[PDB]
Amino acid sequence: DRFNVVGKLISIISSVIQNYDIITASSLAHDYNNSLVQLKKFSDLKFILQILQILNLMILNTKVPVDIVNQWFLQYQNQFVELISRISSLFTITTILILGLNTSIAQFLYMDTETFDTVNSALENHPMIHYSWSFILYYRRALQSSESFDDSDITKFALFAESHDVLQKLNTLSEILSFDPVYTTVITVFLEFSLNFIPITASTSRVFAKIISKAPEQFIENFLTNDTFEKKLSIIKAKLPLLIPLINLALEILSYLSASIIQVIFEIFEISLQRKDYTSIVQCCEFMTMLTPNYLHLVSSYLNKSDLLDKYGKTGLSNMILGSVELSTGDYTFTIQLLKLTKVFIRESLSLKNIHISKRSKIDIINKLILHAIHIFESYYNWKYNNFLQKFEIAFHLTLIFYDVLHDVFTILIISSSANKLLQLFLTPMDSIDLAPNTLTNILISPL
Amino acid sequence: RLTSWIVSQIGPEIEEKIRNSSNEIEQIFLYLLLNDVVRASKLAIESKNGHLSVLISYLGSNDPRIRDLAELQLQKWSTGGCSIDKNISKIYKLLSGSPFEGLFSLKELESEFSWLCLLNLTLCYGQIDEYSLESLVQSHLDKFSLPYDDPIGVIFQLYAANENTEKLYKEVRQRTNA
Amino acid sequence: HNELIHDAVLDYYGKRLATCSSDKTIKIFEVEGETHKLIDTLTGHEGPVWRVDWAHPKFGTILASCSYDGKVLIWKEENGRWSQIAVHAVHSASVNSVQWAPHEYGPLLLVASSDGKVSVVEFKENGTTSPIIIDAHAIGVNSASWAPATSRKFVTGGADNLVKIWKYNSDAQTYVLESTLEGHSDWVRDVAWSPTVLLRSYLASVSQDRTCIIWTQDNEQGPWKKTLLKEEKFPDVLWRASWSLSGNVLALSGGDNKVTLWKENLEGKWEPAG
Amino acid sequence: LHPYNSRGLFEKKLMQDNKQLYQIWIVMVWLPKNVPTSKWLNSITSGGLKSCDLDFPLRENTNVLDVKDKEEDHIFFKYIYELILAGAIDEALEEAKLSDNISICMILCGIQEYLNPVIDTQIANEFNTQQGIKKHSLWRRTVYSLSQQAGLDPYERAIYSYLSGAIPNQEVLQYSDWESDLHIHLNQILQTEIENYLLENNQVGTDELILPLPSHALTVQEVLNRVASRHPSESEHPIRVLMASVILDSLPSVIHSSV
Repeated sequence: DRFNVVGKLISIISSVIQNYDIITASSLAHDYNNSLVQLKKFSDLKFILQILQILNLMILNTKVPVDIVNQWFLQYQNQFVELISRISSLFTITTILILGLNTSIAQFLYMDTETFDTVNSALENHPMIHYSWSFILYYRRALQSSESFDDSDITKFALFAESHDVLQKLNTLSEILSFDPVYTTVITVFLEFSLNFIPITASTSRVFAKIISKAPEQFIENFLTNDTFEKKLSIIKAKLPLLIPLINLALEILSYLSASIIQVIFEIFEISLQRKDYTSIVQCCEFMTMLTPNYLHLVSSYLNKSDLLDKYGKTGLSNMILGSVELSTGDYTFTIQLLKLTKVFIRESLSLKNIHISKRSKIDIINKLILHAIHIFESYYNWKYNNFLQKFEIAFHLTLIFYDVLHDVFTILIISSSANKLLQLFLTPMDSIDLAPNTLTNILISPL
Repeated sequence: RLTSWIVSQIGPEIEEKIRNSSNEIEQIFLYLLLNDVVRASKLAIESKNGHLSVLISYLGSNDPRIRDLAELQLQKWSTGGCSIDKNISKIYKLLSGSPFEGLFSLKELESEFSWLCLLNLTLCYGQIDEYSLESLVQSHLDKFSLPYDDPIGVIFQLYAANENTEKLYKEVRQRTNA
Repeated sequence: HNELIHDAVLDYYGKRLATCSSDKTIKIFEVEGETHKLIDTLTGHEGPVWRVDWAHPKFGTILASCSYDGKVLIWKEENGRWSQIAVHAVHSASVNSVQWAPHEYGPLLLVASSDGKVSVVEFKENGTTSPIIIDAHAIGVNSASWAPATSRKFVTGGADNLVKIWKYNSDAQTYVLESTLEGHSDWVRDVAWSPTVLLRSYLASVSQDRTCIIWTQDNEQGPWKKTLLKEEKFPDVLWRASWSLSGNVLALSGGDNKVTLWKENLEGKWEPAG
Repeated sequence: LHPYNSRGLFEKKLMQDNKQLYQIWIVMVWLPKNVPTSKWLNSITSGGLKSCDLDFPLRENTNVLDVKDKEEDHIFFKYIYELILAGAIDEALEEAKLSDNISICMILCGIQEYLNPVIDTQIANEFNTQQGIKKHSLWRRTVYSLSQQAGLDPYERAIYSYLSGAIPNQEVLQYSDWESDLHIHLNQILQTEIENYLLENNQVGTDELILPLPSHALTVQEVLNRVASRHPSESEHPIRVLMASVILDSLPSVIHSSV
């Protein structure tokens, strides 16, 4: 049973908008606890999220009737409300993700035409006018390209999405929600059309760079079973992942690529030390995780003194010559790359992996980084992120590296000669957390 | 003495834009550039903004708790709706303790105002000598390139490079003959 | 002008009167009988003047004056001469109501305008006008009478045709929509709450449909009950409505000059009376 | 201690070198919600918003943003009025921060005087950075303009009275009794007289106000005769009369009236 949410969506998306404190009663009293009258209004907001999940897989659902699908012109007047941010934000995403992909669509809502005719009459009112609307219509003219063919309206919407409200203000925000990641599945399945016929958005440069980094089922649901379109899928992918809408919407092996792919991109980051076009750095050094499990067999050579992460022959964590060159992303999420890389180090020295270098090395690579007490700990990121979803994954990988050796033996061992080096930092309060919760007495205002 | 100097020499460019048509908050920001605090509060008061005028009368002073709140509030804006004012954003850049070293860097006042208009912002609302001078003016060279061609420019530069003056002195003696 | 007079309302003393017209002024003509006496002609307006009201006296006598242009001029005698001590011009369109709060409540003038707005003028600590903007009717709010005690309360009359009752709460800071009425089908002229000296308020919510629908509350906790003054369309269209301070007697003048002293009798019949 | 100080060491020496003011301060001081934060979405969409801040609320209507945090400016401020006579203001800071305020909570960091390793020498060692406001007197006369601001409804400002010495604005009352009067009373007795003391030590000038300073010294016993005539509902409690007399510091006089 998934078809019975028909009315449950339009309710819930309305009640989070303008509609907050609402009384008919008057002269309300004051002081007791000084009650709980306030409190329950925050419960309301929590709840509005819980309902709307089902709209993040509403392409696994049946036809939505002509009635509510009609009203987008006295339901278009709150702009789809584009942390109480995210809570609001849902409605743009849900109503977009009504149309995903799996190969399901066929009309030659999304089965009906009375829908599009009735809606269209009242339109020209933006990239929410056009998001999920002109997309079903791109297929609706793509199967009419041996028929009469209508484009007139469809281009006009295409042009109109280029005015006022931007389209990027959507593909960024999708990511910035993450309560359950069914929200970040709206992308990497809808991005095929956004380059295909709309005049090419330069600013994808920014956004899609973040999206190629990893993706194992989630963002890659949208092809390899599809054939629905004749444009932008795996019809053009069978041929080296490097069109040029090929890398703006779409995703042993080591040496079959390119001596290895590993040996290639060694020096390619040693170039960068003052460089710009941050796009590169947040999709390449962050795609270091699709080969970093179970292997360090050739990576090790470079890692000894990388310009990813080093302190034994580089100043800072080799990203204060790539953190003081910028204030932007590619320092921030670079430093997150440092942390993810580090737990993948300890994670394979709880136990052996194979063809792969020695366990003793996989701790000494961290022991380079042992340089932080001085003031390398203080440098690590600039200005404070004080929003309560992230900057909390910054010392949650540093904190567990005296739990994975002093209380976590999984090979019989673990500690042998490693204690000598270990104890330079991990056996001395910093790694044992005497200053981890004290960076976080105004950055975390929360569980207090 | 030094900030009197910084303030004196941005005298005409700020007074020119006082005369000219301006945002209400663009006038409060410009008063603050000639280092006037009470006047800036009084214009805040006139816009019916009392809570704002509290914020203008922290300035002349920073303290550590307001930075974290100012940062938290600029970030609330980003993940918030649309439409912001720029100068309101500038008032929070003062409050963040961090005029350039916060999440936004001011390049709207090196195309309208001087690099000297920038040096006023570090030394007055980029912490008030909890750091040494020398390191403040050096971090501020690195951020913004202070000419090698202005003579008052090179003064700053060899107060910044106090540490190993000789090298940067030979080089700029070829580039400043005024 | 004084020949297409649109208001003439007294203070609570009944000794002061202010008459306005299409004169673009407020000719102050106080009551000395059917002789009245000029004290000053107040020029400040452009265009036709609709409503004035003196203050209820506990905060002076202070004459508001609303008019075509956008303007409500707070006039006050200060040392035997006048001075417009504030301006309350937050409207663009025709300003159609000014009515002070009664001196059972504090200083709260009620401005209404057909731009869409009600404005609850908050007198600050130099007499400095500051309204909170509210909407009642979104075609325009053509009128706004107060509800005194027969917390704070008033009523506004529709250009949407609704007569919305507005009731103050101090845990949301504004006038909560209490109820919404409608037996009307062309626009409301004047919404006149009765100042009965006991639990009872009728509301002759005067309409352009050639009908006046008297909503009745037999006692205040009795509901609003639809009755009509008479149960036919009147020949002509109906003007200003008042209710007495003691007796609750209706008084309206018609287009053909329908004199109205028709108070609700035992039998529930709007019955001709003295 | 002596030689040259900010305003921080003045205040310490004040309390040092008298002990009837120090006790007066101790009397007034002696006697949970879950809020996800964020705003500014819903505001631009219906109408205007145009700049993000809670100073948009103060250019016009206080209905312009979300109105379930218009809720919070009444309610969590009521919690704050119980807190300030349970002592502290940094307690009240931590609750202001859950009130969905994050720039109106800067006003409770404003209440700090300048504590610095640049201008104090025995407060240069429990701090190694700058703290508070060194324009604390222009802060005091500007948070005192809000105590009278008539756009501000009483459920915001009553703590802004109290931050500059408490005028009795009726929502610093929550207990309304003999001792609830007296706390807010005694708050103003110390808050007039610190500016006077700081005119000796010269932290008051003519660039240090927007409103002329109350340099009248206030008397304890006479404001108790105000309190006594106000509450003959606490003249029936002789213990509440015993309470009064130790802050008077006139123990034989009460003990001779009770035999």
